Amino acid sequence: GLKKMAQPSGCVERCVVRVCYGSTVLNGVWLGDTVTCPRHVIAPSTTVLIDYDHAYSTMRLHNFSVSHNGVFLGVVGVTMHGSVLRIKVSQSNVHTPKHVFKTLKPGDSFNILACYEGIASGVFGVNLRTNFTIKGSFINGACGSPGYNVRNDGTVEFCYLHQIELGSGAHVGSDFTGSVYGNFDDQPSLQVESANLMLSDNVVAFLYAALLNGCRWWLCSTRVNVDGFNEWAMANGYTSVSSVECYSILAAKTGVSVEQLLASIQHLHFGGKNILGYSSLCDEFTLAEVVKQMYGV
Amino acid sequence: GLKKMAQPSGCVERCVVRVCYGSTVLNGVWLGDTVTCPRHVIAPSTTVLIDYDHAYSTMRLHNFSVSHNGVFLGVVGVTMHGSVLRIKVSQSNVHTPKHVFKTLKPGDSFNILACYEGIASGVFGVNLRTNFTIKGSFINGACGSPGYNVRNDGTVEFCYLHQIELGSGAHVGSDFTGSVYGNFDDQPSLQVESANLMLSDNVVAFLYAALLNGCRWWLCSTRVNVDGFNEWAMANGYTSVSSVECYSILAAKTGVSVEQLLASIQHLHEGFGGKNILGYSSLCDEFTLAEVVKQMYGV
Repeated sequence: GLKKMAQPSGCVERCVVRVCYGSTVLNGVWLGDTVTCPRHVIAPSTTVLIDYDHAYSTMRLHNFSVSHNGVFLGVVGVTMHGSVLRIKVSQSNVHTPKHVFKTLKPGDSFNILACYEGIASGVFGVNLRTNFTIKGSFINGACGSPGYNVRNDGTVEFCYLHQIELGSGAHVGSDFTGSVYGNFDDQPSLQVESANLMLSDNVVAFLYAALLNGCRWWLCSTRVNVDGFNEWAMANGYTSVSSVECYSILAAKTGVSVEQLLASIQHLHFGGKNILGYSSLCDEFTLAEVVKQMYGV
Repeated sequence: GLKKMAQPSGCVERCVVRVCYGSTVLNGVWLGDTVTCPRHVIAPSTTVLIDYDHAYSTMRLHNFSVSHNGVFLGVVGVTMHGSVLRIKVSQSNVHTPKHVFKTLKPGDSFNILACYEGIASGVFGVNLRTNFTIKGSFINGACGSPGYNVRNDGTVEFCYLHQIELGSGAHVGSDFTGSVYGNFDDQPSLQVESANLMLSDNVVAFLYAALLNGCRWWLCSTRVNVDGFNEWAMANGYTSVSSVECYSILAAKTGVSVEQLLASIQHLHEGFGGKNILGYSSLCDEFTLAEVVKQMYGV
């Protein structure tokens, strides 16, 4: 059984705040005595290109309002780091979880807490694509919604702050240092993202899941080695496969080598059959997710 | 755009507890000074039929252990109600949210917080299907994982407690009164759920979402009224359509009538061959009208 799930959101909900500057309102993340939010909150209302350095230079602290559940935090100072602001406030969040900041790589799964006016409304799992966008669900006001993972030891990894929706509908965010994933511009524009590749690592994980449920009509008897597959992958819109040793767990139970699944990917690249609900190959689930969702390991 | 989401889980996480009886461990929900959990926790280890009335009469309170995040709670009394136990503990949960209990009906969406040994590990949205089962992701230890909805005023509706997995993989739970959805037995058996029907109300919502995303290659100009569609649905694995006026927000915007979508379902009932609608290769009944409206417009 494979279902996209999110990790529980309680520890992150207690960090979401409402950040307002003049009339513009979005979400921020309150950790210790710092609130991080997208710098879009200080943009002027215009249709011309936004000059954020000038906006930052004309900033007044008294124009900020930062609140958590209707209680207002005193703003002490603000600095700009790439596409985000770090707002120092005069009160520390007593519910700050143990945490680190982590920069995602394409193929990484994480969780989104979708927020509006500082209040969480939904939580869902997503995967960072090779073009550094995600397929979320966001409407107006979701800017600043955080992305996170929770480690085994309880440590929250803060990895994403929602920034913008592209004309394609794909979603763009930054990490907490202010670097925009994919280096997209954090303001309205005509930018078009490059085409996504199929995440071969995730396809392999998904095929192991089907094997563990007796679904094996698609299993190729022959093998391709990694160097052969990676040549085919370049010419057919797939990423290179990372390693074979990681799948040794799943290679045990099945007991199927990665090279047999690489061969199956070439053949399946269903007429009109089906794999675990899907009619084409799925790159939504990582190796870790499959292992955690099937064995709790 | 359409993404299956869960509502935030924080207020429910603070109610999840670990319930142990002898060697058996599962999850419970702690509200006020009461813990509700599946009565499976007091079942003897055996392979023959469980007589829960006998298990209850021989139950002793000192065999229970109940904890929240490792802090153990004292057990004061226990009563049995259908397939759940109500365990009175000697302190109240100071983080009990405002809440009610509500029994789901087929077609209702809700949220599952999947828990193991009293600790939440995942959260996801689900629909109660017409055969009174859900398609979750549970492994060993998920018994007692709660289902919930959060009303607009912040009230939590507690509606589901995970009970058992059928041999087909289908998942079965009870409400907090102990009534098992679909009246399945709450112990290992050979029972099989009835055939799933496509939730027609959800398919209509999904087709409105497609139209709002500019996907209309499939749209029929023919019209089928509600009575005719419900007769067709009987013969073709679909539920009746409940009403048409609830969709008027989307009908005005698109601007396509529900009766045109009913005709479209009949036209698309077998595959799309081999086109897609919002990425799907067959009709999707995963999303409710409320979800489409809330995800598209925030309403």
